[PDB]
Amino acid sequence: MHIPEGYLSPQTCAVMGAAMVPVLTVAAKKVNKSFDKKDVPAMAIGSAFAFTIMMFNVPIPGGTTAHAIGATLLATTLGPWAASISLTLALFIQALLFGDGGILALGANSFNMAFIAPFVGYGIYRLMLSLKLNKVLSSAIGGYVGINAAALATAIELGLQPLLFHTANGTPLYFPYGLNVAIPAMMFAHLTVAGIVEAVITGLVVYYLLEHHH
Ligand code: NI
Repeated sequence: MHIPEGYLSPQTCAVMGAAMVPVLTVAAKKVNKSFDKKDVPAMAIGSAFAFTIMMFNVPIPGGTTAHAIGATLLATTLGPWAASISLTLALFIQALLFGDGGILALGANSFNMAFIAPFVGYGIYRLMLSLKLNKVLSSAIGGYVGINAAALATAIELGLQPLLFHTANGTPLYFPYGLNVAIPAMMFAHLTVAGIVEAVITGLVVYYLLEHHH
């Protein structure tokens, strides 16, 4: 779902960046209060894992790309605040060193994949636990819903571009396809393929973590 440079207007990039700053600020404060130094390697490993998983992606006509993220996996293991930091680090490295996701689009991409995905997934996870579903199942379902919520946010940010930013002749200045195109394209991919991969990876890793070794 990473939005490349030039897909969102500078105004949209600025708004999303402004939304993500308070999120990361709170995250830093929360982590500083609850984490000690010996928990840092877990955040780093989580960040490297998400980074790696996202590198396996396919193009979506009418959208951007589809791939798993590991957002709910990180939220359930590290907590959602630490997850937002680990996930943002991964996106930062992708944008700056690999050209994957635009640099000015970092606010938008982190808002989607490092805030919406882990927090929605975590919330759904907690909901499923309260219904007495086991942690493996609860995390997988949370993973599915979280990544789809992030895909929906991505599609909405994209689809608003031709509506909000066009020439006097009606030509889109940035992403050229509206909500009618972006939503079905991004959601079809994430509801059927990317979401299932996300759910399976999440449940698999949670299962083995809980089993402690095997
Ligand atoms: Ni992406």
